[PDB]
Amino acid sequence: MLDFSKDFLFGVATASYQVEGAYNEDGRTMSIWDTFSRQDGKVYKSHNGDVACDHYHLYKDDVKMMKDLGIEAYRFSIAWPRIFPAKGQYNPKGMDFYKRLTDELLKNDIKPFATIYHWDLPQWADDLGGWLNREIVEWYGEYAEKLFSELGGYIKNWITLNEPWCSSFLSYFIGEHAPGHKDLGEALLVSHNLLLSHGKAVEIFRGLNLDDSKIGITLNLNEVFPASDSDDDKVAAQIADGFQNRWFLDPLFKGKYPQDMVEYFGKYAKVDFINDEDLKLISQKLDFLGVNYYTRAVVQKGNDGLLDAVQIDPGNERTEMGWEIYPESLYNILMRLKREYTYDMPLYITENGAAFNDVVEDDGRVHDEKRVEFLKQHFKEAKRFLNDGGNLKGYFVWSLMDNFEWAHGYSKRFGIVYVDYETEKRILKDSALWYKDLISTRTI
Ligand code: NA
Ligand code: NA
Ligand code: NA
Ligand code: NA
Ligand code: NA
Repeated sequence: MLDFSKDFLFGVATASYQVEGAYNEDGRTMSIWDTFSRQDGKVYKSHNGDVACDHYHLYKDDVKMMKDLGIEAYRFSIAWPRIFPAKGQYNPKGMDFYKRLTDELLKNDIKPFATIYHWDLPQWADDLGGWLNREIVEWYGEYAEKLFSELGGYIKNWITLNEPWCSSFLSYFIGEHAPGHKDLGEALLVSHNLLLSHGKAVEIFRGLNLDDSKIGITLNLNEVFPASDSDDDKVAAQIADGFQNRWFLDPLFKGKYPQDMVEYFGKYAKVDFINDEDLKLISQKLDFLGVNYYTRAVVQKGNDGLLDAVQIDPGNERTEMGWEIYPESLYNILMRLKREYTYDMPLYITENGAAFNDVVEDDGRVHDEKRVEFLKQHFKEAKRFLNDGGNLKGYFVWSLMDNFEWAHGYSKRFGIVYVDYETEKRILKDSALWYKDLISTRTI
């Protein structure tokens, strides 16, 4: 009688640096993204998150907005530089914000899902080597342990890392994200130190045995299609699939890095960080997997260089990111996890959404019908996965509101709520009205 059960969680998501603002208030010190956005050329028009959506000051209005929409769960991240603005120096005023935020959520019947690390590493940590320094495993563990102990009465659903592929390869190999290095060997070691840190938090979390509390991790995943049936393109797709998906899924859920990728990367950089002890910590059992899904890739063999597959344009509709709108890969990825990695474990879609060219018209509305149809198509695939026996527990739309889209600055708008940054006014888009109806009727 219901496409989505009463226990299914309809959510929305944000991240701390993308929405909070108040970047220098109540003891917060700089993160790598404050520093990165101030480096010439790194972020669109030198945008930064000094103010962003001012959610730090406006959080009560934003929670009321979610309650009036009927939101059942809210995924947010916690800013490490607010909690430990210097090494080993705990900041109670930083903790106090997340206590008043989650108190407000709970009092309006919204379930909090807290991301421990969503890319805003403290600058003091990077100055000591950051994710390249194995001692970060201990610093991250101390940070996570403090959150568990202070917020365990408020938060019962924890996500250790958001998209470690971005924090490693996009940040240290491609160089688009903070701190912006371009060195394959560094990206590979960072990938390992991130997973090891995830492992340490899981170890601490299990040792606390918190009542009715769950921990997971969030991965951005895609589906890779070969451009043709040639053997050349088949190998190209295999490498691209290992690069985005299996390099993280395999150590987490099989206790082993994918061997074809270890041998491939080893022709170009050192892979000697791999050892049995570390992979045991990395592959500790989780309560759920969070999936960030946006698009697929169609790839053709390049000129045998390092990760040089040619991106094929198959000629279908795309978002303002240039990302193909291909909702069937949401179902395909969820099913692949069910059959190859996670089996019967609970899954959440922790991000799905789209950037379009939103404008407020003379009637004061944002008629974002392309976003309405995008979300409708993807929620129909979630419904199909559920009807085929998949263990999907909830779905968080990226994002609650327009926000700071990293190297794109404010130029890409992902919200179901429009933000006029000059006034910080919130305007419900037509997609938010559609989502409100979906939550109320649980019908699609
Ligand atoms: Na911010
Ligand atoms: Na800037
Ligand atoms: Na697991
Ligand atoms: Na769970
Ligand atoms: Na499709």
